[PDB]
Amino acid sequence: QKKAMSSRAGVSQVLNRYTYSSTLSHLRRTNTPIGRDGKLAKPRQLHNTHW
Amino acid sequence: MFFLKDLSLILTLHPSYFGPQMNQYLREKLLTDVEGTCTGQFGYIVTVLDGMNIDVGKGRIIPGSGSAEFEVKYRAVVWKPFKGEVVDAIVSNVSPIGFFADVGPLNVFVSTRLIPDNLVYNPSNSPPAYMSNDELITKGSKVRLKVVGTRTDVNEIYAIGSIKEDFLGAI
Amino acid sequence: ELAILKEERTTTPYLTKYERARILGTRALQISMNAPVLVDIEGETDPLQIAMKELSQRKIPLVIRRYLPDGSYEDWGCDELIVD
Amino acid sequence: NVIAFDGSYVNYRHMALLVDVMTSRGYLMAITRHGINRADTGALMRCSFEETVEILFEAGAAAELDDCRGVSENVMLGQLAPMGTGAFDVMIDEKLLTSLPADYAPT
Amino acid sequence: VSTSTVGARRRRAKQQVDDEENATLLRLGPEFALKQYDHDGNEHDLIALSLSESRLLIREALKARSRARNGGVIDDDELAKVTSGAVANGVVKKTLDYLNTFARFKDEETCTAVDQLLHLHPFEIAQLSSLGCEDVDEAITLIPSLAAKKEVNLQRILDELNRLEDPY
Amino acid sequence: GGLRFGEMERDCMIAHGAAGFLKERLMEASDAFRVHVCGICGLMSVIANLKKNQFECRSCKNKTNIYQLHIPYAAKLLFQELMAMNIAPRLYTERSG
Amino acid sequence: SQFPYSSAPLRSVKEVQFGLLSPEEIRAISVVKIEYPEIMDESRQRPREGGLNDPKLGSIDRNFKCQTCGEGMAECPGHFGHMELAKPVFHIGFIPKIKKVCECICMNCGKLLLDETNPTMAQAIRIRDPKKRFNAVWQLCKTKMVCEADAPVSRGGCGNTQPVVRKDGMKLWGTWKKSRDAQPERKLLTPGEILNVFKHISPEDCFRLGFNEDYARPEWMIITVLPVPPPQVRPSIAMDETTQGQDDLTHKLSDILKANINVQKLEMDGSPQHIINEVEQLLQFHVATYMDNDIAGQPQALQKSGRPVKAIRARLKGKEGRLRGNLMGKRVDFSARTVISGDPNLELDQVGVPISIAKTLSYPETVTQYNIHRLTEYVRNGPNEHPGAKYVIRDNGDRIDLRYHKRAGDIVLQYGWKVERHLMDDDPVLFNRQPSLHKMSMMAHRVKVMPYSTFRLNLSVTSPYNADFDGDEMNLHVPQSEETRAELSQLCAVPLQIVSPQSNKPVMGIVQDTLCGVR
Amino acid sequence: GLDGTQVERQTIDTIPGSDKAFHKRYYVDLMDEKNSIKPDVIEYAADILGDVELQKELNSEYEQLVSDRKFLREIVFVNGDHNWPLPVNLRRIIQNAQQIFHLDRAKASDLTIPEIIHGVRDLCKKLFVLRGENELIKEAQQNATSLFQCLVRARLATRRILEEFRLNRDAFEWVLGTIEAQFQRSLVHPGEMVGVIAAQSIGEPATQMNVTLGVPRLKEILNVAKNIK
RNA sequence: GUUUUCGUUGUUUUUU
Ligand SMILES: [Mg+2]
Ligand SMILES: [Zn+2]
Ligand SMILES: [Zn+2]
Ligand SMILES: [Zn+2]
Repeated sequence: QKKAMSSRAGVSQVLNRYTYSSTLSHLRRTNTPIGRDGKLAKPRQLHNTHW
Repeated sequence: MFFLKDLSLILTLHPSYFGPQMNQYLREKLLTDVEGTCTGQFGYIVTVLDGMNIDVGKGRIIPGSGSAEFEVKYRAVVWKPFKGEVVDAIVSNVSPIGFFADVGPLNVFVSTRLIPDNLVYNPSNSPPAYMSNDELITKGSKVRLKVVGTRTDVNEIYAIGSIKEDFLGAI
Repeated sequence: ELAILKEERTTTPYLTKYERARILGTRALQISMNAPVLVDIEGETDPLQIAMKELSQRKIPLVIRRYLPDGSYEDWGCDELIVD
Repeated sequence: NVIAFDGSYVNYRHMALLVDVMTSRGYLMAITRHGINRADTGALMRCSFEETVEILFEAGAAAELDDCRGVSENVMLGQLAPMGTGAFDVMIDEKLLTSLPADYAPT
Repeated sequence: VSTSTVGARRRRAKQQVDDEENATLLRLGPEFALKQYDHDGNEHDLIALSLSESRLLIREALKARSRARNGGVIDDDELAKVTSGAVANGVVKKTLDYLNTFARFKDEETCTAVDQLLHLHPFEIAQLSSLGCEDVDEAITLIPSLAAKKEVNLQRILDELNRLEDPY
Repeated sequence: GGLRFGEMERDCMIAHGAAGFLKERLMEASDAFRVHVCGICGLMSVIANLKKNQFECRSCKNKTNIYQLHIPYAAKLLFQELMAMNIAPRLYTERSG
Repeated sequence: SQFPYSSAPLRSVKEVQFGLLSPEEIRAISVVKIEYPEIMDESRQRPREGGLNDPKLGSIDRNFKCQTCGEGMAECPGHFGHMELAKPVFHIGFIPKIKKVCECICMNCGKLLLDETNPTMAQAIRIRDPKKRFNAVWQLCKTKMVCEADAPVSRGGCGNTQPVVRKDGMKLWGTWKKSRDAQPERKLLTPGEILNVFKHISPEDCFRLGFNEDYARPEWMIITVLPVPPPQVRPSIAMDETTQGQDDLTHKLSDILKANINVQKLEMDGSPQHIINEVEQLLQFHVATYMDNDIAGQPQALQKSGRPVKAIRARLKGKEGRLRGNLMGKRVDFSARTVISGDPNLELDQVGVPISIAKTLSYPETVTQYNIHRLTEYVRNGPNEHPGAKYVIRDNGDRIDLRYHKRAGDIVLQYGWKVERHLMDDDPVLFNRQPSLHKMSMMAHRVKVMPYSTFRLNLSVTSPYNADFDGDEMNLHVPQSEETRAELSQLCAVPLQIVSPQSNKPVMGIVQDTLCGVR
Repeated sequence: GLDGTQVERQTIDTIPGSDKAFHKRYYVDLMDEKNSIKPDVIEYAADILGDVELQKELNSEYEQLVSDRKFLREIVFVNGDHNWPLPVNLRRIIQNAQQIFHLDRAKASDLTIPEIIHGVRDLCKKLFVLRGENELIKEAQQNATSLFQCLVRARLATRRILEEFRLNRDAFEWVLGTIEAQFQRSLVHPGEMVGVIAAQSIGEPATQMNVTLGVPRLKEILNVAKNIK
């Protein structure tokens, strides 16, 4: 908490039980924590390797 | 000294008060607001010369509850005392702290230290006044005094007299 | 230096839609403030229709101070500024 | 040509006004932050764009004066704008009020 | 409440002593300066009136207003009763009494004659006419503002004014 | 919650000639306070009391040349931080010319 | 109108004059001397008089009145104080300008390296703009190797060589090149020296250095006293419902003032040289954080929790700061936002308004001779249904909470009173969608009070909005004066936005079911 | 000085057309009946046949149209296009007159050519945009009304009047009055926020989307890149 | 007793 700056936010989040899948799929996310520092489409665009 | 001033006023008229003679209504409203009021910038408001021919300009409409501004402009004679005013006056009351001189809307106050040494109080003689060799300061008498005090007091500016210089007193 | 003479007025001899809205709102608000009525009323309980009827025959005691860019202005009586 | 690129149409006069304003001062004026801020009108606009503090430092250092003639001055002071309905001053007059019947006389 | 035709006069730093009114030093304040403009900016001088001329003007204005009110039809009190307000009535009666008790010239003819005669600063001549004097030494004792001009030209003025004085 | 009136809505209203409408949206539907400012210094530096009817500009000793202003409270905030940053934004009810 | 009576005439601001604030005028506005960092006088209400939360500076609650003006939040306009700095400091946005003014005049005689003698400087001073004339003054000062004691014929100059001025840390340092190069005596430019040289500056000099004598001063550019805001500006802000966390401004003011008192203590005590330096720099970056905690290259003042401390500079620049988020954008009343639905049987210039919206939203109709009957019907009808008054406004300003009023229907209307008539059918209302690109996205529709909680619209009017009924939220605004209703009806109506000025074409047409049908 | 709701695409008839076709559409021929006005449509063909005042009037109008042809085809509209947003829908006005006053059949004309010519010359002056008395005021008036006058001439020349739709007294007078009224209603309203109007009218198009066009070229324009990509 | 009293920082996810 002392080093509040330069800290990643969102790696842990409240589990959703709105629906059953709101948990299941919720338990199988992935994230790329690069940030909008430079917008780009490569972090957002689907790639053939994602097949 | 009587001074003629281009006295003016701003009127905020209630929206229901529109009509043909509206401007003339303004007149009386000005007449009921200009008089009976003093200010440091002008002084005692006493009269408005040519009050039947006052120009207000083309009246403007307030964008709102419906009121109207009126820049009522005119010419008036309003009296105002000045410091160093060495003018004959009539005394109104006599007090040990200093005799009162009702000179216009104000009342002249004479300080304890601005009374001549030959002026001594003799309350027994009627009316209460000041007597000396060829000197008689009574009601309705012409006594030359100098207004030396001028301070703005929003409602009336006071005048303080001085009888402590050469050729001052009763003519 | 302020008022452009009525003949010197070089701008439109017609009322403008902005002037339309201003005059209508002002007159209807006035009569809503129990100001004198310059027209007749049949069923126009809301003052806006009364102001509209006033504008129809242009019996409105207002005057438009159309400001010129240089700083001067043109004064146009309602009844002399043509309906538009 | 850019407007015609997609095939859509835009009125001539408005973007003509655009290009003339681009050129009415003899050179090319940009919509860049400093380019618009290089203007020397009431700071109340250029500062409100961005970097407000720097523009205020420049203006106070010059002790500038704002005439409250921009519409932004009107909106952030909450009064009638000098546009359209506010491009004039509609006034209660006297020449037409005289035509009223005498019963309408204010008391 | 009441505005004025004189504007501007914002917060400035170049200050001057001309802020306290003073008659003997010829001070009239920033409001009553040498170069003033009316509502329309017309060039005009400050109005100064002697007490007797002021009395005639106020009397004639009051009688004209009374006759206009009558619309077809001379005392100070009846004229003072023109306006509204008990305090207004009191102050107008008091100022009319001040005018009556301190009008060195009584009727229209002598006040008019001295009006053409007295008319170089208008205010100094106005206060010379207003301040009743008898001879030169009294005038110089009572007026410290006219000490030296290399041409007093005042003995004739006082002689004629005393010739126009009200006898009793 | 109230409807946050976006700036593009302001711009479209301006193009619509909605002066009074937008004004009351910013005057009656939004912040609106009246204050008493000086005519000499042209600041809000006036001890004000309506019931006492006293308005003294401690900055300029001004009492008679004091004017009432019915303007948005956000304008008051703006004037406040302008003062707080040692900047003097002298409001003037007149025209210097 | 609705405000309590005030003899002050109704006027608006016509001009705004900028510039700096003199310390003398700072006291001329300072309603009370502030020297105590400590705010709550005895931790038992009534905060410290003469402190940062001085009640004399203003009142903060409902019942209390500002001791200065005599009124509370109802009329309390906020009042300012002054805190005398123990030592003159720099203004965060003027250090470049400190370098500028130090590149133009003498370090001892305090006057311009030239005068209008040379044609370049004279023509530079003929420029009306202050900043431009002063920067040209710089541009011609750099054409001279030394602070000329004579013509490059003494100009009253000191003659010492102009130091090389550099923004060295928070303050500046001047490399004096005294009698090929002498010992470089770059030193802390103490603000006292700068005050001296500024006072040496003649009014003609400051004028030609681009300044106004009656207004913003290089002397004023040096801070000698700081302003203490009214408590209204940084009030007790609720950290938890009732428990108030002290305002960030209050925190920083306390820090600055405690540092200032430390500086005040630096003299009477034993101060072995560098202690004064450290305490003065401490106070200095505290003051800087008062203007700007975001000093570049510095770890910003930060809360013990870890978050950085804010400044006034932050809340004035950005995307939704003071100007952006409170002045050019701010919330309004008599406004509603709800779902949109299709109403094929509805007219184009009407929106199907829920009874909730048409009821909660209302227009103040003044009681007139023609609407007296219907307005009285509305008042007697009730505040919890339609049509009906929920507040009746007296012509003087008094209001009645009809719902809480046990005699709701017993309000006899006076000609001049105002009745908050509930929004009827055919009421013109501003109509707003986000985003709103074209001016045709603002359209004035007539309220049609009809059930369901959506906005019922025509199909054709949806196409210019380029919106659908997949859950879009739409905005309605109710006029509150006759001027506004007239303006809506004559300059913002649905029929008035049919034609796009863009492609000088209509914005609307027959679509969907109707188009397939007409085919 | 017109608002963006009162102009409409109008085709100036003079600008296109073979000079021979243009002649046999615009020029008259009284002496030779082969290309003359047919006597059926007019009550004054005998007066028309052999007259010179009418011939010289129609001539002056013809060279006026030729001058307009130069003005448009060489200066204003140069290469391929002759349809432009101009005010006052002349076409609908003409059709309205025809259907109000029953301009069908081949009845002879009680209205003479000088009436048309005087009316046109009057109305050319009656167009008011910039008011005032200074010479630059009327110069700007001419500048504003040049295209409209040229188009009206391209539509309302006496020859076309008679050979096609033979406007009668009432028809012609109401046509002139309606043209003047619509033109005077076609003026810009002072006070419009034309800057913001332009801003929206340009931005909204950009809110929908190898040569540099569209948003790229827009941005090169708006940032004022010193050289485009 | 007419009247009558809640807020923010930060965090995540969202909505045509
Ligand atoms: Mg949506
Ligand atoms: Zn002041
Ligand atoms: Zn207060
Ligand atoms: Zn020196």
